[PDB]
Amino acid sequence: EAALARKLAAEKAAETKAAKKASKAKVHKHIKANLCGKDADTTLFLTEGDSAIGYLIDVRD
Amino acid sequence: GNFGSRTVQKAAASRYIFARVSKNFYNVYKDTEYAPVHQDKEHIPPAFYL
DNA sequence: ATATATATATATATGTGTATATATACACACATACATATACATATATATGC
DNA sequence: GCATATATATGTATATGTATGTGTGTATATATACACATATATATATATAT
Repeated sequence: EAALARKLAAEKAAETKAAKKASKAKVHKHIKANLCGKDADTTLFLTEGDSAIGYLIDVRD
Repeated sequence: GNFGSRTVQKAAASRYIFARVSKNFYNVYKDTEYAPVHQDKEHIPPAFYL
């Protein structure tokens, strides 16, 4: 019990770059626009189903 | 239907997809009644085609 | 002065739909890389040598 | 005061040996989370009353 609590205290307080505001940039499935985040006419597409992901990237802006 | 592109590789499920024989089959495959019939009786296709 | 009678929105659950995902064996015979270390050359320097 | 010499320390560049593939689909199965409603049920919260 003291050993498992010691390993919890050991690998709990570690690591660097603790800047947690976006662990993953957008979503894996998300198509991030090039002028996203800044002032433009930047338009998001909320499609249904990941099998629709074909041809979305190809002829979008 | 949707068949993907160069940029995506995982094809979708069967539920949106229609298919039919192409003409290029008929360009390169002909005379298929002479195909060598397979040694198993319930192997209803032959060994191979022409 | 708390025991209990009682009332009422919690938990499946049914079937229909509509959509996801995931652990593995297969094997070459390379592909890219992951560090990696390691031995050796040479530089400078400084402290010995004179 | 100055030759010098060699020693070792760190670049460095390659050559080792591994390590991770995933390849690219076939193949095997399984899991997931929601919307549509009444019908009970249950369990515990409040009143009261002596």
